[PDB]
Amino acid sequence: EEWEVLCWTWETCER
Amino acid sequence: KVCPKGECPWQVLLLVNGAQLCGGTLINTIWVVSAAHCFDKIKNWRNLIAVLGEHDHDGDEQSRRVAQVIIPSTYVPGTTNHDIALLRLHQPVVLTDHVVPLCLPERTFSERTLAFVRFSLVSGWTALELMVLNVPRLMTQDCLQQSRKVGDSPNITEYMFCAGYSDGSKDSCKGDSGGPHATHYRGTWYLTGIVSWGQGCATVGHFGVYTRVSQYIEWLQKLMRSEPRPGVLLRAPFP
Amino acid sequence: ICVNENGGCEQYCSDHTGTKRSCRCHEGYSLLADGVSCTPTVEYPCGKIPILEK
Repeated sequence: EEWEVLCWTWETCER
Repeated sequence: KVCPKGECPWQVLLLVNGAQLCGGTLINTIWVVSAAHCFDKIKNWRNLIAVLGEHDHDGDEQSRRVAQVIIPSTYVPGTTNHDIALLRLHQPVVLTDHVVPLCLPERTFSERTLAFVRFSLVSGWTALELMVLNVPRLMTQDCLQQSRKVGDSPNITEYMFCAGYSDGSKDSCKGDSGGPHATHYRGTWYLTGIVSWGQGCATVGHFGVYTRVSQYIEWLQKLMRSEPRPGVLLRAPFP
Repeated sequence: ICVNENGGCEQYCSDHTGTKRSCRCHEGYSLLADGVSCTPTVEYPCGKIPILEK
Protein backbone atom coordinates (compact mmCIF):
# COMPACT_ATOMS: atom_id res chain seq x y z
CA GLU A 1 0.00 0.00 0.00
CA GLU A 2 0.93 3.68 -0.28
CA TRP A 3 1.83 5.75 2.78
CA GLU A 4 2.42 9.49 2.67
CA VAL A 5 5.88 10.54 3.92
CA LEU A 6 5.69 13.67 6.09
CA CYS A 7 9.32 13.79 7.22
CA TRP A 8 12.51 12.08 6.04
CA THR A 9 14.64 12.66 9.18
CA TRP A 10 13.99 14.28 12.55
CA GLU A 11 16.44 17.12 11.78
CA THR A 12 14.56 18.06 8.58
CA CYS A 13 11.08 17.47 10.01
CA GLU A 14 8.58 20.33 9.99
CA ARG A 15 4.92 19.92 10.88
CA LYS B 1 -0.79 0.40 43.94
CA VAL B 2 -0.96 -2.11 41.06
CA CYS B 3 2.44 -1.06 39.72
CA PRO B 4 5.49 -0.76 42.04
CA LYS B 5 5.83 2.85 43.23
CA GLY B 6 3.18 3.61 40.61
CA GLU B 7 5.67 2.86 37.82
CA CYS B 8 4.14 0.42 35.29
CA PRO B 9 6.82 -1.52 33.35
CA TRP B 10 5.14 -0.83 29.97
CA GLN B 11 5.11 2.95 30.43
CA VAL B 12 7.22 4.97 28.01
CA LEU B 13 8.36 8.59 28.21
CA LEU B 14 8.91 10.32 24.87
CA LEU B 15 11.52 13.12 24.82
CA VAL B 16 12.53 15.59 22.11
CA ASN B 17 15.79 17.52 22.66
CA GLY B 18 15.63 16.12 26.22
CA ALA B 19 12.27 17.78 26.92
CA GLN B 20 9.06 15.88 27.74
CA LEU B 21 6.83 15.42 24.71
CA CYS B 22 4.34 12.72 25.61
CA GLY B 23 3.91 9.28 27.11
CA GLY B 24 3.46 5.94 25.38
CA THR B 25 3.02 2.19 25.84
CA LEU B 26 5.49 -0.60 24.99
CA ILE B 27 3.61 -3.47 23.26
CA ASN B 28 6.65 -5.64 22.38
CA THR B 29 10.45 -5.14 22.26
CA ILE B 30 10.37 -2.84 19.25
CA TRP B 31 6.98 -1.13 19.13
CA VAL B 32 5.43 1.63 21.21
CA VAL B 33 1.90 3.01 20.94
CA SER B 34 1.25 6.71 21.60
CA ALA B 35 -1.11 9.47 20.40
CA ALA B 36 -1.01 11.15 16.98
CA HIS B 37 -1.59 14.63 18.47
CA CYS B 38 1.87 14.37 20.03
CA PHE B 39 3.20 15.05 16.54
CA ASP B 40 0.98 18.03 15.60
CA LYS B 41 3.79 20.57 16.02
CA ILE B 42 7.32 19.74 14.92
CA LYS B 43 10.06 22.33 14.69
CA ASN B 44 13.78 22.07 15.38
CA TRP B 45 13.65 18.46 16.66
CA ARG B 46 17.12 16.96 16.86
CA ASN B 47 15.80 13.56 17.90
CA LEU B 48 12.91 11.56 19.41
CA ILE B 49 13.89 9.35 22.35
CA ALA B 50 11.83 6.71 24.17
CA VAL B 51 12.80 6.24 27.84
CA LEU B 52 11.75 3.08 29.71
CA GLY B 53 12.27 1.59 33.14
CA GLU B 54 13.11 2.76 36.64
CA HIS B 55 13.36 6.55 36.82
CA ASP B 56 12.44 7.15 40.47
CA HIS B 57 20.91 5.93 39.91
CA ASP B 58 21.40 4.19 36.52
CA GLY B 59 19.26 1.35 37.91
CA ASP B 60 17.21 -0.34 35.20
CA GLU B 61 16.73 2.58 32.77
CA GLN B 62 16.89 2.25 28.99
CA SER B 63 16.70 4.79 26.20
CA ARG B 64 15.99 4.22 22.52
CA ARG B 65 16.01 6.47 19.49
CA VAL B 66 12.64 6.26 17.71
CA ALA B 67 13.16 5.28 14.07
CA GLN B 68 9.67 5.94 12.77
CA VAL B 69 6.23 7.26 13.71
CA ILE B 70 3.11 6.22 11.79
CA ILE B 71 -0.28 7.91 12.14
CA PRO B 72 -3.57 6.94 10.44
CA SER B 73 -4.76 8.67 7.26
CA THR B 74 -8.02 9.50 9.06
CA TYR B 75 -6.31 11.58 11.77
CA VAL B 76 -6.74 15.36 11.54
CA PRO B 77 -4.68 17.74 13.69
CA GLY B 78 -6.93 19.61 16.14
CA THR B 79 -9.70 17.00 16.09
CA THR B 80 -10.18 14.56 19.00
CA ASN B 81 -10.56 11.42 16.86
CA HIS B 82 -8.31 8.64 15.45
CA ASP B 83 -5.72 9.84 17.98
CA ILE B 84 -3.12 7.10 17.70
CA ALA B 85 0.51 6.69 16.62
CA LEU B 86 2.70 3.59 16.23
CA LEU B 87 6.39 4.08 16.93
CA ARG B 88 9.20 1.78 15.83
CA LEU B 89 12.37 1.80 17.95
CA HIS B 90 15.70 1.58 16.08
CA GLN B 91 16.79 -1.24 18.40
CA PRO B 92 14.78 -3.48 20.72
CA VAL B 93 14.59 -2.78 24.42
CA VAL B 94 15.79 -5.54 26.74
CA LEU B 95 12.98 -6.88 28.88
CA THR B 96 13.67 -6.74 32.63
CA ASP B 97 11.73 -6.48 35.93
CA HIS B 98 11.12 -2.82 35.05
CA VAL B 99 10.60 -3.04 31.28
CA VAL B 100 7.74 -5.27 30.16
CA PRO B 101 5.26 -4.79 27.32
CA LEU B 102 1.49 -4.44 27.84
CA CYS B 103 -0.45 -7.01 25.78
CA LEU B 104 -2.16 -5.74 22.60
CA PRO B 105 -5.31 -7.90 22.76
CA GLU B 106 -7.21 -9.65 19.97
CA ARG B 107 -10.09 -7.48 18.75
CA THR B 108 -12.92 -9.89 19.62
CA PHE B 109 -11.66 -10.49 23.16
CA SER B 110 -11.23 -6.73 23.66
CA GLU B 111 -14.74 -5.96 22.38
CA ARG B 112 -16.53 -8.82 24.14
CA THR B 113 -14.67 -8.92 27.42
CA LEU B 114 -12.30 -6.02 28.12
CA ALA B 115 -14.85 -3.40 27.02
CA PHE B 116 -17.02 -4.44 30.00
CA VAL B 117 -14.45 -4.29 32.81
CA ARG B 118 -15.53 -1.42 35.11
CA PHE B 119 -12.18 0.10 36.11
CA SER B 120 -8.91 0.56 34.19
CA LEU B 121 -5.39 1.60 35.08
CA VAL B 122 -4.01 4.77 33.53
CA SER B 123 -0.31 5.61 33.79
CA GLY B 124 1.22 9.05 33.37
CA TRP B 125 4.00 11.48 34.29
CA THR B 126 7.92 10.80 37.78
CA ALA B 127 5.48 8.00 36.95
CA LEU B 128 1.86 8.26 38.13
CA GLU B 129 -0.82 5.58 38.50
CA LEU B 130 -4.58 6.15 38.44
CA MET B 131 -7.56 3.78 38.53
CA VAL B 132 -10.41 5.15 36.37
CA LEU B 133 -14.09 4.32 35.97
CA ASN B 134 -14.88 3.62 32.31
CA VAL B 135 -17.91 5.40 30.85
CA PRO B 136 -20.37 2.80 29.43
CA ARG B 137 -21.05 2.70 25.68
CA LEU B 138 -24.57 4.13 26.17
CA MET B 139 -23.17 7.33 27.71
CA THR B 140 -20.30 7.77 25.24
CA GLN B 141 -22.11 10.21 22.94
CA ASP B 142 -22.84 12.44 25.95
CA CYS B 143 -19.37 12.31 27.57
CA LEU B 144 -17.74 13.24 24.25
CA GLN B 145 -19.58 16.58 24.08
CA GLN B 146 -16.78 18.80 25.40
CA SER B 147 -14.48 17.15 22.84
CA ARG B 148 -16.95 17.64 19.98
CA LYS B 149 -16.31 20.31 17.33
CA VAL B 150 -18.07 21.49 14.16
CA GLY B 151 -16.74 20.09 10.90
CA ASP B 152 -14.74 17.35 12.59
CA SER B 153 -14.31 13.70 11.57
CA PRO B 154 -17.39 11.42 11.76
CA ASN B 155 -17.97 8.57 14.25
CA ILE B 156 -16.01 10.05 17.15
CA THR B 157 -18.44 8.00 19.27
CA GLU B 158 -16.99 4.82 17.75
CA TYR B 159 -13.24 5.52 17.84
CA MET B 160 -12.99 7.33 21.21
CA PHE B 161 -14.35 6.69 24.75
CA CYS B 162 -14.34 8.27 28.20
CA ALA B 163 -13.15 7.22 31.63
CA GLY B 164 -12.74 8.95 34.95
CA TYR B 165 -12.99 12.67 35.48
CA SER B 166 -10.65 15.65 35.70
CA ASP B 167 -11.49 18.83 37.61
CA GLY B 168 -8.23 20.77 37.53
CA SER B 169 -4.87 21.09 35.77
CA LYS B 170 -1.81 19.19 37.06
CA ASP B 171 1.85 19.41 36.03
CA SER B 172 1.90 15.95 34.44
CA CYS B 173 0.01 16.28 31.13
CA LYS B 174 3.02 15.91 28.85
CA GLY B 175 4.01 12.34 29.64
CA ASP B 176 0.41 11.63 30.62
CA SER B 177 -0.74 12.37 27.07
CA GLY B 178 -0.43 9.40 24.70
CA GLY B 179 -0.02 7.20 27.78
CA PRO B 180 -1.61 3.80 28.49
CA HIS B 181 -5.15 2.96 29.57
CA ALA B 182 -4.78 -0.71 30.63
CA THR B 183 -7.50 -3.21 31.51
CA HIS B 184 -7.06 -6.27 33.71
CA TYR B 185 -8.61 -9.67 33.04
CA ARG B 186 -7.85 -12.94 34.83
CA GLY B 187 -4.29 -12.08 35.78
CA THR B 188 -3.12 -10.22 32.65
CA TRP B 189 -3.18 -6.54 31.68
CA TYR B 190 -4.13 -5.41 28.16
CA LEU B 191 -3.96 -2.16 26.16
CA THR B 192 -7.47 -0.75 25.81
CA GLY B 193 -6.90 2.99 25.44
CA ILE B 194 -4.51 5.85 24.64
CA VAL B 195 -4.71 9.09 26.63
CA SER B 196 -6.13 11.68 24.24
CA TRP B 197 -7.43 14.34 26.63
CA GLY B 198 -6.11 13.26 30.03
CA GLN B 199 -6.76 13.94 33.69
CA GLY B 200 -4.82 16.93 34.95
CA CYS B 201 -5.17 18.56 31.53
CA ALA B 202 -6.93 21.92 31.13
CA THR B 203 -8.62 23.77 34.00
CA VAL B 204 -12.26 22.98 33.15
CA GLY B 205 -13.90 19.84 34.53
CA HIS B 206 -13.97 17.09 31.91
CA PHE B 207 -14.10 13.34 31.37
CA GLY B 208 -10.83 11.65 30.48
CA VAL B 209 -11.01 10.98 26.71
CA TYR B 210 -9.17 7.98 25.26
CA THR B 211 -8.69 6.45 21.82
CA ARG B 212 -10.47 3.06 21.66
CA VAL B 213 -7.56 0.75 20.84
CA SER B 214 -9.79 -2.19 19.77
CA GLN B 215 -10.69 -0.26 16.59
CA TYR B 216 -7.02 -0.14 15.59
CA ILE B 217 -5.79 -3.63 16.46
CA GLU B 218 -5.86 -4.93 12.84
CA TRP B 219 -4.28 -1.69 11.57
CA LEU B 220 -1.44 -1.88 14.11
CA GLN B 221 -0.73 -5.51 13.28
CA LYS B 222 -0.73 -4.65 9.57
CA LEU B 223 1.86 -1.93 10.18
CA MET B 224 4.07 -4.13 12.35
CA ARG B 225 4.24 -6.90 9.71
CA SER B 226 4.79 -4.53 6.76
CA GLU B 227 8.10 -4.19 4.92
CA PRO B 228 10.15 -1.26 6.32
CA ARG B 229 10.04 2.05 4.41
CA PRO B 230 12.27 5.17 4.68
CA GLY B 231 11.12 8.23 6.61
CA VAL B 232 10.56 9.08 10.28
CA LEU B 233 6.94 10.34 10.14
CA LEU B 234 4.37 8.75 7.82
CA ARG B 235 0.59 8.62 7.34
CA ALA B 236 -0.67 5.10 6.65
CA PRO B 237 -4.13 4.28 5.27
CA PHE B 238 -6.82 3.44 7.78
CA PRO B 239 -8.35 0.97 7.72
CA ILE C 1 -19.85 -20.42 24.09
CA CYS C 2 -17.36 -17.52 23.90
CA VAL C 3 -20.13 -14.93 24.03
CA ASN C 4 -20.66 -15.72 27.72
CA GLU C 5 -18.01 -15.52 30.46
CA ASN C 6 -15.40 -15.71 27.67
CA GLY C 7 -16.10 -19.45 27.40
CA GLY C 8 -14.40 -19.76 30.77
CA CYS C 9 -11.10 -19.12 28.95
CA GLU C 10 -8.35 -17.28 30.83
CA GLN C 11 -7.29 -15.37 27.71
CA TYR C 12 -8.70 -15.94 24.21
CA CYS C 13 -11.82 -17.88 23.17
CA SER C 14 -12.78 -19.29 19.75
CA ASP C 15 -16.25 -20.62 18.86
CA HIS C 16 -17.02 -23.73 16.81
CA THR C 17 -20.24 -24.77 15.06
CA GLY C 18 -20.08 -28.46 15.95
CA THR C 19 -18.12 -29.23 19.12
CA LYS C 20 -17.53 -26.89 22.07
CA ARG C 21 -15.42 -23.72 22.10
CA SER C 22 -11.64 -23.91 22.37
CA CYS C 23 -9.42 -21.55 24.38
CA ARG C 24 -6.17 -19.96 23.21
CA CYS C 25 -3.39 -17.80 24.61
CA HIS C 26 -1.63 -14.59 23.67
CA GLU C 27 1.90 -14.81 22.25
CA GLY C 28 4.34 -15.57 25.08
CA TYR C 29 1.85 -17.90 26.80
CA SER C 30 0.72 -21.50 26.21
CA LEU C 31 -2.41 -23.48 27.08
CA LEU C 32 -2.26 -25.94 30.00
CA ALA C 33 -4.06 -29.32 30.20
CA ASP C 34 -7.27 -27.92 31.70
CA GLY C 35 -7.80 -26.38 28.28
CA VAL C 36 -8.56 -22.94 29.72
CA SER C 37 -5.47 -21.66 31.61
CA CYS C 38 -2.42 -20.00 30.07
CA THR C 39 1.13 -20.18 31.42
CA PRO C 40 4.09 -18.00 30.37
CA THR C 41 6.56 -19.47 27.91
CA VAL C 42 8.90 -16.47 28.24
CA GLU C 43 10.50 -14.84 31.27
CA TYR C 44 8.76 -11.49 30.75
CA PRO C 45 5.34 -12.18 29.23
CA CYS C 46 3.25 -9.16 28.28
CA GLY C 47 0.79 -7.76 30.78
CA LYS C 48 2.33 -9.09 33.99
CA ILE C 49 4.16 -7.07 36.63
CA PRO C 50 7.33 -9.07 37.53
CA ILE C 51 7.66 -7.46 40.98
CA LEU C 52 4.25 -8.58 42.27
CA GLU C 53 5.34 -12.15 41.43
CA LYS C 54 9.14 -11.73 41.90
